Amino acid sequence: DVTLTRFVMEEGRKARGTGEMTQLLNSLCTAVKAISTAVRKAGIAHLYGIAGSTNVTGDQVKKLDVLSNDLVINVLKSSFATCVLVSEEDKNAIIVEPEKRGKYVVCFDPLDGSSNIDCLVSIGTIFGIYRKNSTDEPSEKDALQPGRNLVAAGYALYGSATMLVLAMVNGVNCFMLDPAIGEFILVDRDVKIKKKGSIYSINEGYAKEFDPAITEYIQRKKFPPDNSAPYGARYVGSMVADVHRTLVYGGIFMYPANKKSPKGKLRLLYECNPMAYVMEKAGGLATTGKEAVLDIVPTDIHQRAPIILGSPEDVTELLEIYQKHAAK
Amino acid sequence: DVTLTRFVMEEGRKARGTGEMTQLLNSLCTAVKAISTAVRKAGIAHLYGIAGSTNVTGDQVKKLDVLSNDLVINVLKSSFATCVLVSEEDKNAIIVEPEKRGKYVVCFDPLDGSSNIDCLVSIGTIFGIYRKNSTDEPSEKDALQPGRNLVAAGYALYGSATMLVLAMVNGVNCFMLDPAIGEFILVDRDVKIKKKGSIYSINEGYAKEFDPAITEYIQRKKFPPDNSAPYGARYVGSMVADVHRTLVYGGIFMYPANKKSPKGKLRLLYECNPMAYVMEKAGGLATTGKEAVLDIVPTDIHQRAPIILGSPEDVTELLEIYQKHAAK
Amino acid sequence: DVTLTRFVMEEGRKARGTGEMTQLLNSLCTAVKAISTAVRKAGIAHLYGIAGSTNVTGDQVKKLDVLSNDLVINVLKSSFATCVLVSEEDKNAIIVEPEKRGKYVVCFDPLDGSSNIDCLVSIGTIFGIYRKNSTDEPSEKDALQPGRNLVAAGYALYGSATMLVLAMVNGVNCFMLDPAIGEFILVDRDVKIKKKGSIYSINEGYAKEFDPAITEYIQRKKFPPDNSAPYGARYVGSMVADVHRTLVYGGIFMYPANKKSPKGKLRLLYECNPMAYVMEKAGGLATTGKEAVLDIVPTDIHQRAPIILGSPEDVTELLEIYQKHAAK
Amino acid sequence: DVTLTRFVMEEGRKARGTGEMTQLLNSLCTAVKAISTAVRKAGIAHLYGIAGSTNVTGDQVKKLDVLSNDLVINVLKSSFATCVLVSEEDKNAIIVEPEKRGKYVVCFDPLDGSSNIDCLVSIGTIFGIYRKNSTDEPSEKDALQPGRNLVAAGYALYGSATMLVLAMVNGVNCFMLDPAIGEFILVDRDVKIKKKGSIYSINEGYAKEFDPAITEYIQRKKFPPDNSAPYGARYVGSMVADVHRTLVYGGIFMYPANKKSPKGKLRLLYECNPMAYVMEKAGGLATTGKEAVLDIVPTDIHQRAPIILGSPEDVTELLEIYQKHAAK
Ligand SMILES: Nc1ncnc2c1ncn2[C@@H]1O[C@H](COP(=O)(O)O)[C@@H](O)[C@H]1O
Ligand SMILES: Nc1ncnc2c1ncn2[C@@H]1O[C@H](COP(=O)(O)O)[C@@H](O)[C@H]1O
Ligand SMILES: Nc1ncnc2c1ncn2[C@@H]1O[C@H](COP(=O)(O)O)[C@@H](O)[C@H]1O
Ligand SMILES: Nc1ncnc2c1ncn2[C@@H]1O[C@H](COP(=O)(O)O)[C@@H](O)[C@H]1O
Ligand SMILES: O=P(O)(O)OC[C@H]1O[C@](O)(CO)[C@@H](O)[C@@H]1O
Ligand SMILES: O=P(O)(O)OC[C@H]1O[C@](O)(CO)[C@@H](O)[C@@H]1O
Ligand SMILES: O=P(O)(O)OC[C@H]1O[C@](O)(CO)[C@@H](O)[C@@H]1O
Ligand SMILES: O=P(O)(O)OC[C@H]1O[C@](O)(CO)[C@@H](O)[C@@H]1O
Ligand SMILES: [Zn+2]
Ligand SMILES: [Zn+2]
Ligand SMILES: [Zn+2]
Ligand SMILES: [Zn+2]
Ligand SMILES: [Zn+2]
Ligand SMILES: [Zn+2]
Ligand SMILES: [Zn+2]
Ligand SMILES: [Zn+2]
Ligand SMILES: [Zn+2]
Ligand SMILES: [Zn+2]
Ligand SMILES: [Zn+2]
Ligand SMILES: [Zn+2]
Repeated sequence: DVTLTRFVMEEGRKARGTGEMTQLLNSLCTAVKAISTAVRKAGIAHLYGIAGSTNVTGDQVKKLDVLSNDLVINVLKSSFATCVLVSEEDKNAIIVEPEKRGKYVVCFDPLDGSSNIDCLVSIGTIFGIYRKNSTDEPSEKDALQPGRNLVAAGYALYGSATMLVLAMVNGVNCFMLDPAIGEFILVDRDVKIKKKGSIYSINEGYAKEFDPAITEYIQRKKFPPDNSAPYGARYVGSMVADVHRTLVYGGIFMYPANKKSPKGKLRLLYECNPMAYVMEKAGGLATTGKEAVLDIVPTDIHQRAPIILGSPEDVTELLEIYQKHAAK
Repeated sequence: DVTLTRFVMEEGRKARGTGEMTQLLNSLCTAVKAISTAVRKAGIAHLYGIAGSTNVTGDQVKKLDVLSNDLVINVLKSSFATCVLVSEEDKNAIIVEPEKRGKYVVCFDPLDGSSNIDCLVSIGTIFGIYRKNSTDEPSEKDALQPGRNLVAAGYALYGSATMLVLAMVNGVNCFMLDPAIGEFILVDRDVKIKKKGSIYSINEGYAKEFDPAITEYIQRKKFPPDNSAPYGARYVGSMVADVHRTLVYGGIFMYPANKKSPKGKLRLLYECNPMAYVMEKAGGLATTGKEAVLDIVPTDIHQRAPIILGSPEDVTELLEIYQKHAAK
Repeated sequence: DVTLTRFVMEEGRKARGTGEMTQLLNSLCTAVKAISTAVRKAGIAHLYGIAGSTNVTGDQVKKLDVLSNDLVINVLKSSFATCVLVSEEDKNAIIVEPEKRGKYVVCFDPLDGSSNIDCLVSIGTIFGIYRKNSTDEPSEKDALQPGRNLVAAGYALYGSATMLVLAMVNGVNCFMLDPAIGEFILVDRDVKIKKKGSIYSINEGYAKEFDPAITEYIQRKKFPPDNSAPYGARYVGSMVADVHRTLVYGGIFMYPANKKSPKGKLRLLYECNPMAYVMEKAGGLATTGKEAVLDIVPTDIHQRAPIILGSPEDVTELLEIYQKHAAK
Repeated sequence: DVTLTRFVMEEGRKARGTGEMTQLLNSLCTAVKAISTAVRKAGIAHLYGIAGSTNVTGDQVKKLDVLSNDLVINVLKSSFATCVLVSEEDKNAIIVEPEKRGKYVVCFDPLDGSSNIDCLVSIGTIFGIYRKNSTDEPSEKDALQPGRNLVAAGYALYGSATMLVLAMVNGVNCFMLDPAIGEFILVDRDVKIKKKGSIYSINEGYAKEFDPAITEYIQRKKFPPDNSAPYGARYVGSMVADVHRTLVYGGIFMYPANKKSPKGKLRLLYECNPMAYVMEKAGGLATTGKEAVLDIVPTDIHQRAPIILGSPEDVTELLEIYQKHAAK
């Protein structure tokens, strides 16, 4: 019975804000609804396929990537609440014109789960919001803040149903989109991740390339030393989907470094940080295996980072393995 | 520009049918649309959670399972085209009253992907249609036909978009649901699976319980003897989603036997057979590792069977491993 | 619980049809849903405004007129059930190519209520279906049959809700469109108009031009000789809306001849005949004031005719006035 | 490209408001969307019919009336921006609990056009917002302010498309609901009514009861003294629909007093005032024929008032007739 629109406004009136943060969130909600509608009928609109370009990270751009990116950018520019935007689909940070400038910096992944688009598997949108720290003219440097500085982070999941998960200092909340009235409804308040799960999520196709710690951990999940039942495996292939399941079911999600991705594949600014923030606000952990994801100070808007996140006891067990091998 | 309604009718007029098959298909389409709408807003309608009962196979029944099951059953009974119905949610076969009896037997899985319902991961509906073979009164025995006898089989996938995949003697076709007008639109005609893929799909959590063949194959996917790049791994956890990806991307999907499921987990009548039929009509293969899934003559409407399906070259490679170990 | 798709098919299986009539009806339903979706968001799609052309009758063509006309024509041509099409938006009858020819002739008004489009008042689509009578090549002459020869007639009403009213030899039935699942649901079966109503519908702006009979009748509705309460007046301005209200509430609808429209304004083939058929099948009457609308043999596909329709007692009272003045 | 959500917020940030007005408007938008969705499928949900009660004005309450009333009331109470609510469906004013109290007073007509519900003709929702004037505890007296004191007024029209018309000191704006994304989009900015129209809207069924002025005016519309073409007549029967057409097409709408309704039928607080405000902000006029509607100080929350509104030249002509007869 509580809509996201009311939630965000009521939360804004309590925080006594000028109103641009609230409007920033309202804009994202609108963009998310537009993206969801397009996604639920993409094939019919001939939105499946490549766009004909390659982004900095090296991924092949898809048509839905372009549409989603365009929607987010346009809605954020007219929110009059942003000054710098960093997108997975743009080589450089986008500087909003003075006229439409706000004090918020937004890092986003317009469409996450590229490889799953054509097979209709869950995909989504990820975002992280920062407050401008510098006093000088807005630049790409303003998006180079550690995740711990986020004011808000979350993601839209276009799965069997569309969910918008929003995390802020107060905690994590889940809102489901009701397609009939175009409103996100609060369905899970102050979400807390289970202390320990029974599912591990990772692409084992890179087994020959995993470091000794990941290798040992996976072996432990399949052949438990305490003779307990093995963990079940799940790997949707879309970070947003695997992470959301990790949040509501508990367990662990991993994307460590490998031969082709020496520093991990996932991007720090718009993939790792937003999810690390959601995880920590839900009582979970997010580490590269050597340091907290949210403490990393980025030097490249598109830098990558290995990431392990989920239930605290599971992530801690893996961390202990990394520590053990480091003292070896 | 071609709707499923037109497709099915035009296909029926060419086959010169009395019209009950066409109506049977029309009924399924309506049920699928109703299920999709409910699925896209399940959380809001409080449809997440257990129903309070356990089916024959031993699974814990969910609320969406009940809703979907009720929809399919009711729509099939009023289609005046069925005489015997076998559902994953019903202990025994359902015998349609004489008044509403038709000559078709339908085996279905109202909602596949139970464990993925609550985390919003893709789920779906699977069905297989047989023509009554006996001459005596319709009974559970009429659903105990080998998959090779299917007249039609397919599934609805409630993923980022809703897709209805239908297979018949003429081939496999994919129709996407356009939520705005409530019509499934043909988006992929006469689908053919790739001869060889680059993705393997299986729950490796059961590694300690896999037979030597599966174990050897997975090792080969991670450490290719020809030194080629390893296969990527994907396991959504919902048979319908993993199978659909296998169909459009190619590769292999596996659910072999393990300690808890000595004869595999997936059910022959409404999970394995429908997908095996779709796969073979698309030029793919479906085997237990020892025999063709579609050739198995069932003796229990709820019997399980191990299943390996997908691209012919991939499935064949695994089969060769099974043959090698059998002659060992 | 009964969908139009099931209704039409079940009705087709009982009539033992080749299937093209059923498919013809299925095609119209699809076109109606597409038109309804466009109508509910026309302003946003910039569909309000003129197209830049004038039809034979002299009306200024609108953009929605073009869209609706295009949808109906395209869906009817691919139904493989029509041979001649007459549209209010086309100067001449449309002859379907031999390849896609069927034996049905369809006269339709793609979008009725032109003057009400921009103010968001109810509009709709009207249609009448005939069976080809001639043996020679299909031509415009095949649409020149009296309304009494109709096999099916009806209209889609895009009002507060979208309704599809279908009339055939068996009677009149009303189906409401459920936007969520894109299915028309039977809500009013075997509709019968009240014997006498309490509402008269006519544009009194043409008062100076009305014939003595209409003038006397209206005076009687405002100043009842039996001292009963006067009839209420209602004139939406869209024939489909005024006629539908007349059907479900009873009463009378009138569009007599006037100075600018000596033979009435409404068109016989796709406005008057379809509604006259619906009215008579519902137990109502439809007259020009001098003869039954359905008995008129047209000589022009776009000829006009005065029309009075609705509850039998009300229409009869007006007819008696016409008879009285004719014997004067 | 401009959503109502953005419009209202951007308008609120410019007016430097605490945020409850913005939230009040956001709440109404949500209620309007919920009502629209229900309306577009009312028949299917069995929402047509009487509720079993009669309101103070004497109207027979319908089911949709109850649903709409419940939605508006509940959404307004949780907006934390209202203190007194006056509904056409409630005998007395509703006093919001201290906990959820705001400083705004809202008078509304949850569902206008009762007699048109069952025939699917356009219906809507009307509202007027006042700022609490008193300093003492909120009571019914706080809603007894003249229309000139309104801070905001408007209506939702559930016609061929759903439109939300909002009027405030800055002017009148029209937003169309896009059912796909559940957002109202600005389609008509700073609307201004034509100085003179060519349509008169009134129920002429009450002709025997009209005062001499109305009678003379109508005669003038049918038999123009300047020999110009007569005005066309339109009377949908739902105030919201007739008024909206008057706004966008120009012309005049009239509901004068008659035998059964000596002081007019329409209610001052939630029918006449909101529309009079919209009209005047659009450059139109609204009079009882003897005084400006917005200047009337109400003494009963459900009092009625005769109303004449629309294009200034048309309303003025009628006013001159009233003046002429008063000096007679
Ligand atoms: N809707 C909201 N929900 C939560 N926190 C908010 C909201 N609006 C403002 N805030 C907080 O107040 C600060 C200032 O808001 P603003 O003046 O809109 O930039 C933000 O950076 C947030 O920390
Ligand atoms: N719509 C259809 N699409 C494909 N095959 C059909 C269709 N309708 C009928 N058939 C074929 O014709 C047979 C007889 O149809 P029926 O008389 O409806 O039971 C079916 O068992 C199918 O093999
Ligand atoms: N779905 C249907 N509903 C009602 N009457 C039908 C239907 N299908 C066929 N008919 C009747 O049967 C005749 C022949 O149908 P067809 O062979 O499809 O042209 C039609 O002209 C109708 O009179
Ligand atoms: N969203 C808005 N649009 C227009 N005027 C507004 C808005 N919000 C506030 N106002 C104006 O500012 C006043 C105070 O707003 P509030 O503090 O929210 O009660 C209102 O009574 C309006 O006159
Ligand atoms: O195919 P891989 O290497 O497992 O990559 C999967 C990852 O790729 C991404 O699409 C990013 O490119 C993530 O959403 C997902 O976690
Ligand atoms: O958790 P597991 O053992 O991998 O089971 C997954 C399988 O379970 C099912 O939900 C059937 O119960 C399938 O849809 C899916 O393939
Ligand atoms: O404005 P008038 O002359 O009353 O015409 C109204 C008629 O015009 C039409 O739009 C046909 O042109 C009908 O739908 C409607 O009954
Ligand atoms: O049937 P009548 O007397 O013309 O009343 C119509 C009026 O009734 C109302 O429904 C109010 O009861 C208005 O919406 C409309 O203007
Ligand atoms: Zn990418
Ligand atoms: Zn991504
Ligand atoms: Zn991306
Ligand atoms: Zn199950
Ligand atoms: Zn299943
Ligand atoms: Zn199931
Ligand atoms: Zn026209
Ligand atoms: Zn027309
Ligand atoms: Zn027309
Ligand atoms: Zn009322
Ligand atoms: Zn009203
Ligand atoms: Zn009302």
